[PDB]
Amino acid sequence: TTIVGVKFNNGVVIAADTRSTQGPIVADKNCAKLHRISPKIWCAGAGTAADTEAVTQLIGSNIELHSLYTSREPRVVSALQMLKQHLFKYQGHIGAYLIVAGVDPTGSHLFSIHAHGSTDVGYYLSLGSGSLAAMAVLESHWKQDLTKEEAIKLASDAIQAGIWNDLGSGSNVDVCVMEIGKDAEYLRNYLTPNVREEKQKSYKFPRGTTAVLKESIVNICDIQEE
Amino acid sequence: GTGYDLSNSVFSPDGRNFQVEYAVKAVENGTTSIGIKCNDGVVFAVEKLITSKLLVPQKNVKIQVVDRHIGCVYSGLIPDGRHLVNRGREEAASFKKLYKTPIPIPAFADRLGQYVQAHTLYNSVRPFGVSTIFGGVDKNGAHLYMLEPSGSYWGYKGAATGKGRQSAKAELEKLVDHHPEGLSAREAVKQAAKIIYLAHEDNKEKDFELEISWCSLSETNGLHKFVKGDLLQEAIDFAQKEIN
Amino acid sequence: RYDSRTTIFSPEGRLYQVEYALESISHAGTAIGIMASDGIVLAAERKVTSTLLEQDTSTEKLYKLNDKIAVAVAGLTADAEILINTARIHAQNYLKTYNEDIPVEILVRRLSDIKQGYTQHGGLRPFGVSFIYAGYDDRYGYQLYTSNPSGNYTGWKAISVGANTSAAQTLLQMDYKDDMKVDDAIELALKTLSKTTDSSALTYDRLEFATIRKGANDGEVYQKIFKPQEIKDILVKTGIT
Amino acid sequence: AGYDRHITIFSPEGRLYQVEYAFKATNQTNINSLAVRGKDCTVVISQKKVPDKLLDPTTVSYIFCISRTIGMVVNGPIPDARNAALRAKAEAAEFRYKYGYDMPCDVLAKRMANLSQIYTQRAYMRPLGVILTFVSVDEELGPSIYKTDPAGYYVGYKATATGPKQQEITTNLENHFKKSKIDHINEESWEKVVEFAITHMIDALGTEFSKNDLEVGVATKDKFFTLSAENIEERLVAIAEQ
Amino acid sequence: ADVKGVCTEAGMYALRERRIHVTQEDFELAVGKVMNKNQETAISVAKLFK
Amino acid sequence: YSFSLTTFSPSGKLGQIDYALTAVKQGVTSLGIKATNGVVIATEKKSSSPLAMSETLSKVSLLTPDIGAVYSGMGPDYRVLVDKSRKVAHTSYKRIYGEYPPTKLLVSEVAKIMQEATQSGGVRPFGVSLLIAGHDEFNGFSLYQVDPSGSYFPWKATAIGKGSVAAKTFLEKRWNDELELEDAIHIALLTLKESVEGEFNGDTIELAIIGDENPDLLGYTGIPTDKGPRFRKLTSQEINDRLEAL
Amino acid sequence: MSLPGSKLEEARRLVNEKQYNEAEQVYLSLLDKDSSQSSAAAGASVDDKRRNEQETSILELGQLYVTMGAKDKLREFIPHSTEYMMQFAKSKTVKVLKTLIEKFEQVPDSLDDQIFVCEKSIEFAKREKRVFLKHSLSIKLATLHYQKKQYKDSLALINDLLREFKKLDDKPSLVDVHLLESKVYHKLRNLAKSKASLTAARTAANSIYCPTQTVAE
Repeated sequence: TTIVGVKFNNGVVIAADTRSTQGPIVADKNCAKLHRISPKIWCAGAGTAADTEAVTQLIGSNIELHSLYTSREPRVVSALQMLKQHLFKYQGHIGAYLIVAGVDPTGSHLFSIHAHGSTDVGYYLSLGSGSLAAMAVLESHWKQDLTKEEAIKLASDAIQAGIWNDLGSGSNVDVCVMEIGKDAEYLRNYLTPNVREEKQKSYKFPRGTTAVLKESIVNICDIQEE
Repeated sequence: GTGYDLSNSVFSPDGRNFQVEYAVKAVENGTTSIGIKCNDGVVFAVEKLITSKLLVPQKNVKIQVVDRHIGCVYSGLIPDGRHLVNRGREEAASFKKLYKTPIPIPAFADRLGQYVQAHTLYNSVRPFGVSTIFGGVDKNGAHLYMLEPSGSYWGYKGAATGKGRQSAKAELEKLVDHHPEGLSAREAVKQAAKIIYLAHEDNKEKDFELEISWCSLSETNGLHKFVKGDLLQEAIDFAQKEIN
Repeated sequence: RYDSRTTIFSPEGRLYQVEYALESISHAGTAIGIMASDGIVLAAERKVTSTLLEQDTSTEKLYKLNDKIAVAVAGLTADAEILINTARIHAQNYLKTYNEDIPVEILVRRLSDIKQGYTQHGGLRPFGVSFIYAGYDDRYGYQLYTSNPSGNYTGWKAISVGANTSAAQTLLQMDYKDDMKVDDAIELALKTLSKTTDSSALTYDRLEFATIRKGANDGEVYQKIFKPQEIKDILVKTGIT
Repeated sequence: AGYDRHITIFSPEGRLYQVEYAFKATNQTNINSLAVRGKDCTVVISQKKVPDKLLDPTTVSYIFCISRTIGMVVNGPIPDARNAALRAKAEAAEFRYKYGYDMPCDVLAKRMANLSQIYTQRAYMRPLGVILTFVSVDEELGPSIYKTDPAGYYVGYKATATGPKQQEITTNLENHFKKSKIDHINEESWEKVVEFAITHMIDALGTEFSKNDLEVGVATKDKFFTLSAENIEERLVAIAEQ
Repeated sequence: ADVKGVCTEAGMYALRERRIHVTQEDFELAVGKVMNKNQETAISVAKLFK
Repeated sequence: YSFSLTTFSPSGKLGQIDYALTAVKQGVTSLGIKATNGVVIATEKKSSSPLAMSETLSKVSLLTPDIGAVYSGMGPDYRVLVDKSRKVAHTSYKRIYGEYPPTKLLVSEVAKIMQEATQSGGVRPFGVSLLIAGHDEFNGFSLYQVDPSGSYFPWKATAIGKGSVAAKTFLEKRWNDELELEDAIHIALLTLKESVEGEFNGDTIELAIIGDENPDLLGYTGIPTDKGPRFRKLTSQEINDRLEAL
Repeated sequence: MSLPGSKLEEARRLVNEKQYNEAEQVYLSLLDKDSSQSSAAAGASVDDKRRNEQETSILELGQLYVTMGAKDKLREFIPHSTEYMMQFAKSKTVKVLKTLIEKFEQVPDSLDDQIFVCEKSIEFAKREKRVFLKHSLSIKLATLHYQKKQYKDSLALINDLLREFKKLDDKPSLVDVHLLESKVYHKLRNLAKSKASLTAARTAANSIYCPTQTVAE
């Protein structure tokens, strides 16, 4: 999979593809790679799909618990530190790679966090399988200071190069734009590089084209007195 | 009054914990312990009563040392004060391992006050009943505290406790008057003795033995040690001369 | 005097705390099981009510512990709550291990130990709950029991717990029939509940009802909790309303 | 008749007599505190009553530095004062490394308050007799004062006062805020907000103060320091001079 | 003992009213007061909670 | 008898339970009114000094976005127990069920924390009776009272605290089987003004609803498939609006 | 929303700066524009859901009445606002109709009208409406008979109401009834029962739930 983050002035964007591969076979063509930590923190998953999914959930409940407890807005900053701690404890026996970014009152932040518990800050990051293919697009085409417009265009371009050169990155691009003091905009299937090709015959046939031996009703509900 | 003792965590209506006040009363029956802080040191002197004239003299101390630089003397029950210093040696030692330096005197003050406070907070232990005067020398100079069995502490220029606190606080009160400057640790050795000698008229039934200790930055290399030999004899001559 | 903790006996070999725990029971409403070879009815009465107490959205004196054993509750509902969870958890533990829905006897015997256990060990309070256990197991057919808060059990053909235990018991045994009908068993429960309870009219909303039957379609076991409207209609038939 | 010889056993009015005798232990050192809000600071000025001359005054304090941006003023007794101060410090530390940011005035006061409730919940500890008032300028709330009580009740404030003569302090403050029609002091540097707290306290008590007889802690934006006796002294002739 | 006191309260409400006749509205208030008061000896609706 | 959690009485029951009930009655007055598309929950604030910030007291605390609460009883007990309630709700029923729990289920967990604080002698139960109102997609809008006796009851309209007894008949009289939320919000203020006068105003009465989904509070958009917070806290300015049209 | 807003502003500029004459025409448009909203033949002129508009319409039409200077015309309009009340067919009527009448009492409209308007509201308010709406009108009707100096007609109504609300007394509203009654009896010149009712109102104001106005009275 491919995941990027592009820091811009008025917020930060996190984009990631929808396809999920577990072996050489595609598990899902469409399934979310933007998991919700808190209403203003989002993150995308790479690596082993099970480890990323579990972690995000585990940390997510804690940051919603924290919001209520500190009686103030959820920090990105809280989240990373807590998450880092969590990751450390397994000693790298959990295979989660994430890009976490968000807006909080300290501002926009864009972090990378590894399975080991190595932690990084940049103004442009990526992780995953297709990270080397996107990284090339960011370093060249990015400059410091951007509008909303340029950031969204640059984010979808990187995943798009991702799909075309990376095997495990495929299908559509889902983009989430978190601007400072505004709603996250979850734009499902912003970009399609290649739409579906159809099959050339109808494969639906009559019954008795598949053999039956017995026909039964199995219970699923409680009978009355009738 | 009646009620709200028999427990050591039960508040009184007045707003107090009775049993904790009865602690201080035990400390009063204990023998006189004073500390005089000095400008480049501290001097601790203590009145060690003679049970009978079969006692071995200068072989029993209520002075104990903590780490290698912090003096402690307690008044109150003799073994309770011991028990509280042992805990203190382990705590000073953990600090010392952890940070690779000797304790600050403010550091020790915090730690000790938590261990006394812990036994006033729970229902299955009797609170301590000792005061313990302690101090020494650090980077930040000399410092002296006196920790009450209530778990209360402050710094002192000079501190006294025991049966002789009536005499001793008064002598120290003259000492600040005559010297607001500080008074050298040497001249305070000779002073330490006179203070005890007048505080021994509150325990006049028995005879006493005078033991002086000190810790001074420039005349003991920051280290605590017993004052003995010629220094100890001079202080005796000083106290004897002026009492008559 | 001996009205203290549980280790201590009275010199008459009475533990006062089991005796008082019995007496807890008759400060919560009447609860009746009547056994019949056609089925068991469990019927219960509300301890108190008001005109804006909601009691048509849920039961809270009839709990299913599993899919063949269910209980009526009389007594402190707080004490009840923990014991119902422990019973129900065990009911499914039996399911996991043997692939059979738990026998009525094993379940009563378990809970009798547990009640006993809170009296016998430690400083913990005894329980003041009477559960009428009504079950099916394919050993003994239809089964009724009730358990004391004391932590023992007896099987019955009719039993009443909760408030007004003596009278409610008397009217039940007076008109009881050995074979009975399921339909008559429901009627005898309203007839008794009327005279024992100090509510002026006996309303559908002061009643909870559940029936456990294998005669409402055989091959299968059907637990039928009556909804408010079914309760409301059957009062009409018996002409209380 | 049963019911302050136990922590947990209620009275027949539904009060806990023992817990309330802790609200009544805050008079045991007999000091008064005032903390008020300015417009870029939170000030706390409490008495320093050094009773004896055998004491060295510069170790006498009630204002504790809890953390980089957090102070706490204690009214009530010294033994419990120190227990309150270590726990709040210990928690300040825990919050920063666990959740990776500074600790606000709310977050600390709520946590201590919940902690007081736990200590009253069991019968295996007692309540403490100390009243805690936390002072800070918060990262997005600005000036904040949160009073944490011995039961574990907390409410925020524009101004609060504590101590034996607290009632006399309270009327003077009420009249000020009523007349001004703001929930703040509009003096725009902390050196005059401090002067304002001294000013109201002299009038309430009827007493002059001197260098040894006051303690002043100042929460400023993003930093905190407790003032020496000679800086307090500068403030005190600023009052006298108009 | 309740029911003789209901009649005492009603007759004292009826005095305020100043009529030979005692109306039934006085017997609505007398019940609502005797009844409310006995639910304060039971500490709310404690039968419900047990 | 009365006077341990351990001792049963001759007519039974623990006395500590009865005394904890007494505590509630010394409380403030909170009340809930179920409408057909909401539940309104209302209470007042007091603090003694007027120098107190009132927006710092917690008494209307969302446990989840789906489920709000109030209390009557001990103030300290509330904050601690709200804290605990939330914590349990994610462990047993948001890591498992995958969403914030049912109104019925969550009320049972709250009762279970109480119950543990009755079983263990020398440990008193919580000073509070809460009202917990919420919404779920199965049992609809719902309202409960959960007593410090560790039992909970469902209710149509109810009030608790000192002023309960005065409020309940107003509730009997003024409740009708079909109401809107807006007629419930006005009935709520009206009844609560019986509890106190001389101090009732839109900045000192705290009133909230668990009404209809609001995507305004969701804080992320472009996901139509989930709902937004049912909960809404009305500001001080809204409470003044409703008090003028009344 | 936008449109009714503009129409309202436009009439208002004419009233105070040019003449009232020109504002009448705009007032006619305000009535038609409201009429569509009320019966909802365009979704209230915002499609689908009535929305904001359902409220906006009745509010701006009671603003119109009050403006305005009493006219002979204005008389005729006001008891027909009760047809307009039922037109929406809503339960949020209760609150607005209480205010609405309150507006009309302030501007004097002579003997018949103030009483005539109130009796028409009460007919519609016991067709299917609340007990709450009904009682607020009853307090008002009682006040109207007093102001016209009808002491038999005032006193008889106060009695018909009150005796039923002694059986169901839970209202902070009966302090008001008690005070009216006392005034009634004072102006018939009997002090026996002027005294008796002032005591009553005072007993009713012991539990404290009274507006400023109520205590002043």
